[PDB]
This record gives sequence, structure tokens and C-alpha cells, in this order.
Amino acid sequence: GPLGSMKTILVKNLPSDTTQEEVLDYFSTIGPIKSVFISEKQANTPHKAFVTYKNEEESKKAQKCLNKTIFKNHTIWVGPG
Repeated sequence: GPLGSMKTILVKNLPSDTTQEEVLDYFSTIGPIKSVFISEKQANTPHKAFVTYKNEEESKKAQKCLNKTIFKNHTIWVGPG
């Protein structure tokens, strides 16, 4: 699609001690990633991170392939930014 922001997806529920490199490694299974942002923790809210893919085709596939997968010992949710 035409909007570059779409290449950035939201990852919910990563463990609090997860590193940016670990996110890179896990999400790079789908395709190349430009950047990883682990957001500051919001009060009373699950952890959130944003992964920006090089290609929208791969960000879409990541949502399908990685939603409700098990990252170490946490289930994670993956969807649109």
C-alpha cells in the first residue's frame, strides 16, 4: 500500500527484560527490519513494541505468522501499528 507507516507493526506483551536485538532476531524470521522500538511501559497496560519492516508485504506476513506466538514464555500479540 501507499502508506509507509503501515510497515510498522505493534507487538504486545513482550517480557519486560527483552532487548531490541532479541526483537530483531525474532521478527527477522519474516523479513528485513529497519528499526525496533521498545516503548516505555504504560501504567496498567501490557508492554508494547513497534517493529518497522523494510517491505509492507513482510509486515503483513509478520502479523499473520507471529500473532499469538510464544516468545520465550510469553504469548505475544502482533497487529497493525
